[PDB]
Amino acid sequence: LLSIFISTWLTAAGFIHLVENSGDPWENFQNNQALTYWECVYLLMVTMSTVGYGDVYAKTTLGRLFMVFFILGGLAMFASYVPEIIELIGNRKKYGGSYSAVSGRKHIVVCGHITLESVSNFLKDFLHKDRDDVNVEIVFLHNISPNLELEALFKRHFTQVEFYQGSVLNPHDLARVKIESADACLILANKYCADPDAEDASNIMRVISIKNYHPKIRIITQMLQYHNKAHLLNIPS
Amino acid sequence: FALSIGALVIYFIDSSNPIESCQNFYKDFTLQIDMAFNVFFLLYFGLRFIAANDKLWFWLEVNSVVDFFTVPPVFVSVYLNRSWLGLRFLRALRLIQFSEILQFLNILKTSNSIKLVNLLSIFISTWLTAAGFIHLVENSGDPWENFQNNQALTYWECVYLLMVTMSTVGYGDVYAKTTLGRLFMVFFILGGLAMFASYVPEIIELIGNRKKYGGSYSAVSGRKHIVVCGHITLES
Amino acid sequence: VSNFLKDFLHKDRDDVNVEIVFLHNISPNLELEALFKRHFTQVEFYQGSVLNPHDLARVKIESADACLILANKYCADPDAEDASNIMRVISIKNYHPKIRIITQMLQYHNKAHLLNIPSWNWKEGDDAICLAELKLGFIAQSCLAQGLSTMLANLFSMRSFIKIEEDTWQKYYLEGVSNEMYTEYLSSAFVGLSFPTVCELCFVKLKLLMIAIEYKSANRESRILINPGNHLKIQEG
Amino acid sequence: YEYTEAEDKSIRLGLFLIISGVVSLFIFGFCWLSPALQDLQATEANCTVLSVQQIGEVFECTFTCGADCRGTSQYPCVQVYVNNSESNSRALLHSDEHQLLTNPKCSYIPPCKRENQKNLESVMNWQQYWKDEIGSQPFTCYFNQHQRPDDVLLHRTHDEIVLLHCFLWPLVTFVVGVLIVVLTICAKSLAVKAEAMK
Amino acid sequence: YEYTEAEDKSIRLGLFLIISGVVSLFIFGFCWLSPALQDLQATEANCTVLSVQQIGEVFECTFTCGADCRGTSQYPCVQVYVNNSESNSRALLHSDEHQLLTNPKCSYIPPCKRENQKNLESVMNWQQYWKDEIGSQPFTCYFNQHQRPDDVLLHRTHDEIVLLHCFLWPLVTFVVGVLIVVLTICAKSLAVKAEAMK
Amino acid sequence: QRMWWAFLASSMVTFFGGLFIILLWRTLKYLWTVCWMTSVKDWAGVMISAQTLTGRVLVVLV
Ligand SMILES: CC(C)CCC[C@@H](C)[C@H]1CC[C@H]2[C@@H]3CC=C4C[C@@H](O)CC[C@]4(C)[C@H]3CC[C@]12C
Ligand SMILES: CC(C)CCC[C@@H](C)[C@H]1CC[C@H]2[C@@H]3CC=C4C[C@@H](O)CC[C@]4(C)[C@H]3CC[C@]12C
Ligand SMILES: *[C@@H]1O[C@H](CO)[C@@H](O)[C@H](O)[C@H]1NC(C)=O
Ligand SMILES: *[C@@H]1O[C@H](CO)[C@@H](O)[C@H](O)[C@H]1NC(C)=O
Ligand SMILES: *[C@@H]1O[C@H](CO)[C@@H](O)[C@H](O)[C@H]1NC(C)=O
Ligand SMILES: *[C@@H]1O[C@H](CO)[C@@H](O)[C@H](O)[C@H]1NC(C)=O
Repeated sequence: LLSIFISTWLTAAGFIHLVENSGDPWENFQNNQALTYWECVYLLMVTMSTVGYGDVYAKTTLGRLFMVFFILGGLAMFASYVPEIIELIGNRKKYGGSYSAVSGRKHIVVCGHITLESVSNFLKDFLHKDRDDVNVEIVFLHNISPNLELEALFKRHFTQVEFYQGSVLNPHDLARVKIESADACLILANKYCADPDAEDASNIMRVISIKNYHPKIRIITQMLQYHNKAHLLNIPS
Repeated sequence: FALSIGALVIYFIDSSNPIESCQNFYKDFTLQIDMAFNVFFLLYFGLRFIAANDKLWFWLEVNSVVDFFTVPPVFVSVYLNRSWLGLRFLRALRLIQFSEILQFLNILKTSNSIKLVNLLSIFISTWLTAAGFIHLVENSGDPWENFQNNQALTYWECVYLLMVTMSTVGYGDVYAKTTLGRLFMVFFILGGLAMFASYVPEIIELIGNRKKYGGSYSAVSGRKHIVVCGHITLES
Repeated sequence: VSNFLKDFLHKDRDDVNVEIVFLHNISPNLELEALFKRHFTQVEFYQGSVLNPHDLARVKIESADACLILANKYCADPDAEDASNIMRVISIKNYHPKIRIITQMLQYHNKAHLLNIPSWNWKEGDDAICLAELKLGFIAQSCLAQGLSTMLANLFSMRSFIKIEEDTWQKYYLEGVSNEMYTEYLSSAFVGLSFPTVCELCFVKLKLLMIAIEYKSANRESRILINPGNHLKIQEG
Repeated sequence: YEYTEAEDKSIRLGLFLIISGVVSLFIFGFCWLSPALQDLQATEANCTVLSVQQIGEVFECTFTCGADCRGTSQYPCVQVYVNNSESNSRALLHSDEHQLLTNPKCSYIPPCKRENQKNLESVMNWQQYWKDEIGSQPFTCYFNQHQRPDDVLLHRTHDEIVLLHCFLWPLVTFVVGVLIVVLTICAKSLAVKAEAMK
Repeated sequence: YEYTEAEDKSIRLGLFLIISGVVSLFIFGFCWLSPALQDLQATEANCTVLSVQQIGEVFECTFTCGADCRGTSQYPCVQVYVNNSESNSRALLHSDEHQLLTNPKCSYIPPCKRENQKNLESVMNWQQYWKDEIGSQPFTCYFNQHQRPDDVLLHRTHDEIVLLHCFLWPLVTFVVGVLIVVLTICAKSLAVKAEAMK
Repeated sequence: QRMWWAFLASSMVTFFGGLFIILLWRTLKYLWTVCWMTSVKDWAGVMISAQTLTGRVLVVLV
């Protein structure tokens, strides 16, 4: 894109330089405008950006004609060539990156099912004013992107709550949430699900992944069934 | 339509002249071909005036309104043997039928092409019509100034003025120096931003959809390529 | 839509001033938009149902020469679709009764409901095409004579004649593809003549292959008699 | 019963003239009348010629050939002081405001010609008309006691008819814009009520 | 049987010249011919020198050094009035319209030099050519009875060939644009029909 | 004298002269039908290809 832009710009500047050094031939080459090539380059950069100072402009009829054609051509390949290729270089995802390990701030990674309901109660008790001074920052890792109610609730706590998109079944995501340095990880299970055992096994899978990444960690988890609790005991760490 | 283009070229020739001049039979073979074109125009909106299922609806379609500010001044001009460069630029508004006549010659067979030539035709016709209007204003003066602040613009200088204006470039080398001219430039900047924000930009974006997985494979010699089909996903 | 458009807009159809207007609630997909943008002065789509009187007025059904109702061949319940098409017939015949309607019926048993509707008239040209009956019958009749389905399909379908010079099977095949079926009153010189004699005179002297006939005399309506004997003479009408 | 599109566009055209009949009246009220009534403020006096002299200062006029020539010759200046009747003071004559606003120091800008002698003789020919008729036959002369305390005009910039066409033709456009709307409604009401006389 | 992309781009190039052969003809019809035929309107007269004088008014020329110098010297003026044959009036001479449009009051703008004496001698050397040859040998001289009623040219702004190149080279571009399209179709038709001679 | 014209004349005669030669050679080859060119695309033809390194260095140098 930058090459076709610079090449088109210098080529058209050379063209209207060649026109303006000479004159209108029916005027017997008498209305010549002694422009430098780089004055002409300045003219086209002022023109294509629709700034148009008018200090430098084409004073020949053939020059005015080419400036009309090149304004139309510039608005052609700006509305048809770049603006669907500019917008291929504009997509950004707003939940990525990693966690800034601030010294003194013990951060908690919260994973598991995350929703306005489950997250709200935990945030309210953890961030309650009576909790007084606790340097713990809750970092939430969930594959699903937060809904607008979640975005409002996360934008009620700035230096206190960060969301990140990703699983805890991928080691890189655990590194991104800095699980190894994290004081503890809390796994929240959706209370309502089609099968209780399936969710319980998913939370046990998340426990196994985190304890396989970094074994010396506290994990507080939720279990929907009492019988599924034994699997955690079976895990060695 | 072709004789309408010819009448527009006659207007472009006559725009290199003063306000009026007295003739009898020839000065540049000026009115001699213009009378023939306008008699044919009179005959053309004659036989379709009787083709009106609604005599009022035909009267207010702007396809004889273009054919209607032109022909009676031509008849007055041949009755008085003098010319006038009045509302003859309105003949350029009949360029809106360019896609319709170009469809007849089997040149365009694509709805994108028909819509594109309709957009370019309404753009060029509006631009030349408004250029003729503010040309007519600036050749004369402000009448309360007793026609003394006339700006001797060529028609094509004025065309350059409107192309510099509508693209919001605005060099200021050429500009309207009359009060009525400034008023029409205000109205036409508002009208140009009206039909750029309301007429084209949902029709421009009908000619902007592209799919990013199509085409074919470039058979590079020496590169044996494998086609992989079946279920395709990040995992597999 | 594609098969119907291809047969209706086939080049061999020559000059027919019929414009196909399609009314469907669902907006056309990109393939439909391409197919509708392959025919400009010939095909128009409109969004709307035929169960709303205003939409029928918008498609100008009253002035329309005929309305063709197409049923999705593949559906979860055949009867439900058949009842929807019968509902569409009832709506159109309630708007404007003097109209021809050609419809598709997925089941043979559902065809009786159209007869129950009062406005529908078979003699008036209203016709219901039963996909299940016709397809199974073409397969059945072909169980008797292997290849009858191709012969019957090549009769009514407008198919492009292609000149083949080389001695292949396609050269002898295309000799009979361009034949079609035609309905025609017999001449007045065939009154009281036997059907084999009339077929002999049609095939010998003017090379026409007559198959069937009308036959009505004060009884039930004029049946289509495929190849009568010398027992039945040809009536004037 | 419905307004047909021939009827509806006539209503849309009829309202377009009622609006533009107001706007063209609204524009010309301060774009045409505001320069007009200031010119009509100066009253007719009946003043006498005080003195007609020259200065010797040249002033550069601009003649032309016709095909866009910018030839600039020069003309001498003549100050015609007159004695007013009403404001009874020593003040110049001016052919119009256009002669006044360009060169207030002169009384008469001649039409500029190529040769200086051609422009010279047009001065003294005009001067001879004012060196023979001095004091006798006091003429009508326009003076304003508000804007120009020492400048007297010989004419007006406009006519009596300048009040007419700024009020007439937008109101002509206004009435015709009403007559389109009224005759559309009345003919429709004769086409919707007299149809049901069955 | 299909147009290949080498064939197709030749068609796209061939149509691009057929269109631009019209447009370049269409541009020059009022951008080149409209100044041309006004210059060809003035006819050849055969006029005699009436009088050659000077004025004393200086006019400021502009010389240069070559490396963008804006030196402005001055030159005296010479009015050469001639007696026309056809319009038989007293009118100036002019070397061309470029001498006419810049200074109509003079007949001969000399090429401006640095010293005023250099520009002075170029006047009188030109003046000596017109103070010895007066009345005798009446010369061809261009005059227009429409635009300039009192200005006679010595030359034209253009040649006879100015009618040629405005009609020639767009039509040269037009025919070559046709010959690309015709020879593309004909060679393809020889490449699609003669292939099947098996 | 001002011989600026011969440059553009040379370039355009090189264009449409050389364009007509390609068309007429593709005319006469398909008109005569009505009534060591092998390795020459391999000496330099492979070299022109970007895949060749010498070819890539040639593209970078030009
Ligand atoms: C754009 C294309 C078609 C233009 C190229 C065509 C060339 C071959 C033609 C166009 C106009 C011609 C020029 C016309 C003016 C002068 C006349 C004289 O002083 C010598 C030759 C010269 C200089 C001609 C040389 C050839 C010429 C330049
Ligand atoms: C690469 C090929 C096509 C080159 C051919 C280009 C031709 C058109 C060019 C190149 C050399 C040129 C010549 C250069 C010098 C001669 C002698 C000079 O006193 C006048 C012009 C004249 C007579 C030129 C005529 C045009 C010309 C012959
Ligand atoms: C002449 O003089 C008087 C006083 O100045 C003035 O009012 C009037 O215009 C003139 N008299 C007549 C009778 O017109
Ligand atoms: C004439 O002379 C002076 C100078 O203007 C003035 O004051 C006086 O009033 C005038 N007298 C008459 C009678 O006009
Ligand atoms: C000289 O004079 C006559 C009359 O003006 C003119 O027509 C002609 O150009 C000249 N004569 C000749 C023989 O050229
Ligand atoms: C010469 O003298 C005068 C002045 O132009 C002119 O009227 C007359 O016609 C001329 N006579 C001749 C013979 O040219």
